[PDB]
Amino acid sequence: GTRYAGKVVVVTGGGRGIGAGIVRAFVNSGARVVICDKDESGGRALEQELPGAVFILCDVTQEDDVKTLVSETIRRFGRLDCVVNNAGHHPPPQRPEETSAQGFRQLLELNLLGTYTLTKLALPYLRKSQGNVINISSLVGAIGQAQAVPYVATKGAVTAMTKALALDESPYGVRVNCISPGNIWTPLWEELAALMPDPRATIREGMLAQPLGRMGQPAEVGAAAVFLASEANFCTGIELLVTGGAELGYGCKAPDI
Amino acid sequence: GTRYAGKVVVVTGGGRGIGAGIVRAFVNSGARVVICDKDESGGRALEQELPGAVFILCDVTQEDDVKTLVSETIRRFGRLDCVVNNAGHHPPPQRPEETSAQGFRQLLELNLLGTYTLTKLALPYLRKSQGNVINISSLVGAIGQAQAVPYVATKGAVTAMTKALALDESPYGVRVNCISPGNIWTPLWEELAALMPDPRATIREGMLAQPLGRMGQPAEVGAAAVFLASEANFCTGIELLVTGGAELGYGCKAPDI
Amino acid sequence: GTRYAGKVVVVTGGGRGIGAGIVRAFVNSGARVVICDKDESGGRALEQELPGAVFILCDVTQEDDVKTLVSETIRRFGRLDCVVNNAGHHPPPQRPEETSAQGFRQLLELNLLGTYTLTKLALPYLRKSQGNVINISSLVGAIGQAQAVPYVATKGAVTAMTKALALDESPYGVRVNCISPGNIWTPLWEELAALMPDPRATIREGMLAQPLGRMGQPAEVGAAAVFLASEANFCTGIELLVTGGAELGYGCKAPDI
Amino acid sequence: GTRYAGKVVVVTGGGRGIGAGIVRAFVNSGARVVICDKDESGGRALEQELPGAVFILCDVTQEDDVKTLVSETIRRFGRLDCVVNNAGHHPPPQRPEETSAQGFRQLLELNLLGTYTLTKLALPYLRKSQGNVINISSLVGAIGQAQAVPYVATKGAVTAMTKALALDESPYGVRVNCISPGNIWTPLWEELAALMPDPRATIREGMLAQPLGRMGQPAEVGAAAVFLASEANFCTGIELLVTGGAELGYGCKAPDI
Ligand SMILES: NC(=O)c1ccc[n+]([C@@H]2O[C@H](COP(=O)([O-])OP(=O)(O)OC[C@H]3O[C@@H](n4cnc5c(N)ncnc54)[C@H](O)[C@@H]3O)[C@@H](O)[C@H]2O)c1
Ligand SMILES: NC(=O)c1ccc[n+]([C@@H]2O[C@H](COP(=O)([O-])OP(=O)(O)OC[C@H]3O[C@@H](n4cnc5c(N)ncnc54)[C@H](O)[C@@H]3O)[C@@H](O)[C@H]2O)c1
Ligand SMILES: NC(=O)c1ccc[n+]([C@@H]2O[C@H](COP(=O)([O-])OP(=O)(O)OC[C@H]3O[C@@H](n4cnc5c(N)ncnc54)[C@H](O)[C@@H]3O)[C@@H](O)[C@H]2O)c1
Ligand SMILES: NC(=O)c1ccc[n+]([C@@H]2O[C@H](COP(=O)([O-])OP(=O)(O)OC[C@H]3O[C@@H](n4cnc5c(N)ncnc54)[C@H](O)[C@@H]3O)[C@@H](O)[C@H]2O)c1
Ligand SMILES: N#Cc1ccc2ccc(C(=O)c3ccc(F)c(O)c3)nc2c1
Ligand SMILES: N#Cc1ccc2ccc(C(=O)c3ccc(F)c(O)c3)nc2c1
Ligand SMILES: N#Cc1ccc2ccc(C(=O)c3ccc(F)c(O)c3)nc2c1
Ligand SMILES: N#Cc1ccc2ccc(C(=O)c3ccc(F)c(O)c3)nc2c1
Ligand SMILES: OC[C@H]1O[C@@H](O)[C@H](O)[C@@H](O)[C@@H]1O
Ligand SMILES: OC[C@H]1O[C@@H](O)[C@H](O)[C@@H](O)[C@@H]1O
Ligand SMILES: OC[C@H]1O[C@@H](O)[C@H](O)[C@@H](O)[C@@H]1O
Ligand SMILES: OC[C@H]1O[C@@H](O)[C@H](O)[C@@H](O)[C@@H]1O
Ligand code: NA
Ligand code: NA
Ligand code: NA
Ligand code: NA
Repeated sequence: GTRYAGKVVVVTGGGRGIGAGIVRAFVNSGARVVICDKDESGGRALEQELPGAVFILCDVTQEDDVKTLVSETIRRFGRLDCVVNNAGHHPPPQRPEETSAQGFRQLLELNLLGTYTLTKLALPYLRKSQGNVINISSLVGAIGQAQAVPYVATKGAVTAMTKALALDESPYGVRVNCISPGNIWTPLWEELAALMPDPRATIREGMLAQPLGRMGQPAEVGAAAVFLASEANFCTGIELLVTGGAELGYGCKAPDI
Repeated sequence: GTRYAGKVVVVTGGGRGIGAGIVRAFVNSGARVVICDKDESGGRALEQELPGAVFILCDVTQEDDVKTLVSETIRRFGRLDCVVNNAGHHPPPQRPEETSAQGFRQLLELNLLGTYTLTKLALPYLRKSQGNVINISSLVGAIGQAQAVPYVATKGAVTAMTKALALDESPYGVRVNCISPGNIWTPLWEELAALMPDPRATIREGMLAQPLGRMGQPAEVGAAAVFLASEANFCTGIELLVTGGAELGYGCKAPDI
Repeated sequence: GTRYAGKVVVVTGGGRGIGAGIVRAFVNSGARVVICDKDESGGRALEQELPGAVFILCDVTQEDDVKTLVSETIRRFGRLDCVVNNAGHHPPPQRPEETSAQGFRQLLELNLLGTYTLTKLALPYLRKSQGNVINISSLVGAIGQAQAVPYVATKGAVTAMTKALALDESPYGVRVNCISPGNIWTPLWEELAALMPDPRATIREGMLAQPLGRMGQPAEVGAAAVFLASEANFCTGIELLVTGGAELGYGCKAPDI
Repeated sequence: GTRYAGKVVVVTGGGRGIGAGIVRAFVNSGARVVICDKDESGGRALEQELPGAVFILCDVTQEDDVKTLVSETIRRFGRLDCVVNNAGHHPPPQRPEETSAQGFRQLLELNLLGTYTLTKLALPYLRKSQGNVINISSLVGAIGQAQAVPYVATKGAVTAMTKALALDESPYGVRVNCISPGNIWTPLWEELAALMPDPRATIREGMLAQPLGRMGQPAEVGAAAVFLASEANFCTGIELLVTGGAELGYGCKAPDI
């Protein structure tokens, strides 16, 4: 309850799923948390539920929303120590020829540029606090995924951008790290599975993609984020995998001709 | 002179630098090459110089330019076997707070979406020929670079997109690979060094970043591309490093406090 | 003080350096710790200093020493939850032609087989407790190091072995992870620097190999180990980098000929 | 037929499987090849079959066999340009508790120390010729494999050792690279499958582990080796994957509890 006491954290997309788990983990560590989300429903309830968390409506694709997010965080709490860029989206499965440049641009706006924009506006305050940035990327940025060319590209960009910024901000004492989750059971996962011909089979396949035989939880991503913020002072530019071992070994991906 | 005989290759940004080296390597392997560039000067001269190479003016950020590139390749040569997405740019060094979202969007248009667009328009023909895609990414997509947040992000995206598309196109027999060059001596490298306070010192530093003690040549990237196209039939989704060992070992990147 | 309460941890090479930092981190988390070392001096003093830590003399290259370590841990504390395979050595810098097969075999005995042996003897008890294995590998297993062929090979083996065992033990609920430290200021680092022509310059170079501009501390490796043991329940087979960013960007490792 | 003309290559374990494919690829490139194997049957026939290849009986675990291999290569051909350390073995599947330290030591002797020993004895001649080293590692050194702790550890060591030696030999102009094959259809693969309850199902699973839906061929590893030797002059310390994409995407490796 004291690992991150006295600290102020902003979590984007904090109203449900992984983001809500991260919010909860930081509140439990003693921090004050600003929940950012484009939708009011989940985050407003989370603000009522958690002493030490407040909700600010903010679409991270809208630069003036993000400017107000940062200025309101400072006005209300007087410092900023950690930014968790969690807001993002995975479209339904799309064959490459079914994608469009414009859809790709829109997904880049959320998954990549929204992270870039908040980080930029927050860095002056993070320098004052020797704070840190945590980006929520994805395992599939590293290893690929089927029927997800735009999504995979955005997460490859987030992971690489994390390393670049880590280099640039290291002289100023600001660490920049990312978490690459694998299959985490969230409302996004449940929504995507419901789109498939056999949602139960899709979910079972999702569980069995991990050697641990289950999907991960938001709380587990949250514990990884609290570690990076509060106890990883010699870590910068790392990609912390929270995947249950999905990247390990051979599996079903499809004699020598 | 016969490793890729009878094959048709498109090389974007083929008018100078790495792209020209790739053009030359494919012509020497027996292929017919379409040189795509937004600038006429280098590519037009290369077309006169090399029997088996022709030049098509095409800005890969303009979808109708790229549509015409593909349709003219098929009209003139009757097949398409390999697309080398080499066109790209590295801006001058920029501190993160000196970057802009709009500049980031523009660099994404060239380095990422231009590759995406040509690949998309070319894939129907590559499926017919069991052809392949070669994307020119960068080592710094994997390991980061200082004062280059947007550039690094675009190349992280290219490398990840390569793996995603490799997965999607594997059922159709189309391989998708990338090359990640390190410091290659090109007109871009020379132009960027000339911007620095001490260009000669910047170049010397660039050479010494490699254990091999020199920068690479376009011809060396070209040989890697010809290998991927012509002789790497069990390789898909790989990142072939052409870096002189820059990613190896400890160096100068800046007792326990 | 309660994150790992009620748990029993064995730390090999726990008498000084990183191992002692790991011991301290686990005691501070509420665990009981068995300090294993081949030398009595540091570990015996640590046992007197820390309530909740005890010292067992044990050379991890001697299978009967390790058998007794495990049986005495169970006899004295009634369970085993985590094994931290930290014992290891870095020889003085050695040109490849100055190495020998026999010296390589001896270093494999310590850095690789000692880890293998304790893990094997401990796994039956870790299965009962749904415990976990933490191996201390090295960044240079991943990226290489100059004048250290045998050492680098042993750490490449530890990192790979971690992933293999993670796969094998995942059905039994036992997680297997590693930490790859970079330059950590320890008595080993101080001893090796003292061998060099200019020890102060060697140390300064060591600090500047990290973007953060300093070396790491044992306490920082220790916090990473406590995270892996106590809060990383969806992590198995990962390599957690504790390197200060040394693997990021271009540096000094040595125009195109 | 001229890419590696006038060059002399040693291939260990060259009598069958991948090694024989590598032998054939180098002969077809114009090189003279010394086939090293501990068994006479395959390599002696290959020597009769291929003008430009000769067979030398040599067990790479026996240092005096390897000394004679190098001295006989120089005596008979007057130079040495490339060493391909292909000899190695994969034991039958073994649960971790079914392995032994002594079995692990023996596998290290072949898969790791045999490579080390030939490389050491060959490096003085490779320096004279600005030659290169190609080690045959494995994809599972990078990503792990089930029921293969010792094997995986040996290949993690080979890949890491490749990078270390690349660093050490770069000042002398000697490049050191590795190839990490995935599932390649060889007599070893056929022998291991025959041990399983349902060999045909094991083989079908092996094919489907690759997005390309087949296993690789020795000839494909061979083409990768010829590229590294003859045309990859700016590549050192790389791991060239010849895996058919097995490392890409999610598969079958085994809702959030
Ligand atoms: N669930 C997984 O398996 C998984 C795996 C890897 C990575 N991820 C990443 O984790 C993050 C969270 O994923 P999730 O599964 O919890 O998703 P989710 O859809 O359950 O929750 C995402 C939250 O972000 C909010 N959000 C979306 N667009 C926003 C915007 N423009 N501005 C502000 N908030 C916005 C949503 O309203 C929602 O509350 C994303 O970056 C996703 O790419 C998820
Ligand atoms: N030079 C290096 O050290 C280096 C290192 C890693 C990666 N790369 C990558 O290699 C590729 C080539 O780099 P280079 O150094 O040869 O650069 P360069 O600037 O010397 O040549 C690039 C060529 O692409 C053309 N081009 C630019 N924008 C274009 C567009 N919109 N449409 C069509 N053609 C366009 C240019 O006119 C030029 O002919 C780029 O993707 C770059 O990111 C270069
Ligand atoms: N210090 C660094 O920069 C660094 C970097 C990366 C990895 N590592 C790894 O971290 C680990 C600890 O390194 P360190 O710097 O603290 O070293 P250290 O030499 O300071 O401490 C090592 C401890 O292990 C003990 N030990 C050695 N051989 C043993 C054996 N046979 N049985 C039992 N105990 C034995 C020693 O007595 C000593 O107490 C090693 O695995 C090392 O390879 C260290
Ligand atoms: N087949 C695969 O799927 C695969 C995958 C990844 C890596 N590999 C690696 O490729 C290499 C070749 O594998 P393969 O499948 O062709 O095996 P193989 O068993 O078919 O052929 C290996 C050859 O090496 C020889 N050899 C074995 N021990 C030797 C020794 N002590 N001295 C000299 N020669 C010796 C054998 O006699 C045989 O001719 C090995 O290093 C293996 O680990 C194979
Ligand atoms: N085809 C398909 C499919 C079906 C259901 C899914 C459910 C969830 C996800 C998803 O959002 C996801 C899954 C894994 C990731 F690493 C990641 O970043 C995102 N992907 C799915 C992909
Ligand atoms: N600061 C700086 C700086 C100075 C000169 C440079 C000259 C060239 C490059 C460059 O374009 C480059 C360098 C290395 C790369 F891997 C890459 O993709 C691009 N980067 C430079 C970066
Ligand atoms: N040459 C050299 C040199 C000089 C001093 C050193 C001091 C410490 C170390 C060392 O033990 C080390 C350094 C970094 C590592 F990642 C690692 O696993 C071990 N390596 C050194 C290497
Ligand atoms: N269980 C099991 C199993 C069954 C049949 C196999 C047949 C071949 C191999 C094998 O030798 C191998 C397979 C893949 C590799 F990357 C590698 O280095 C080696 N592994 C197998 C593993
Ligand atoms: O909808 C799937 C899951 O989403 C998670 O974010 C919630 O914490 C769970 O209660 C829910 O089961
Ligand atoms: O301008 C730097 C270099 O660019 C390369 O692309 C050209 O092939 C070289 O002739 C030139 O030295
Ligand atoms: O000897 C170098 C360092 O070793 C560390 O393990 C100790 O905790 C420090 O007190 C000491 O400065
Ligand atoms: O035994 C499996 C395969 O081994 C390969 O090395 C041979 O070239 C093939 O002819 C054979 O089918
Ligand atoms: Na509240
Ligand atoms: Na022409
Ligand atoms: Na005590
Ligand atoms: Na012959």
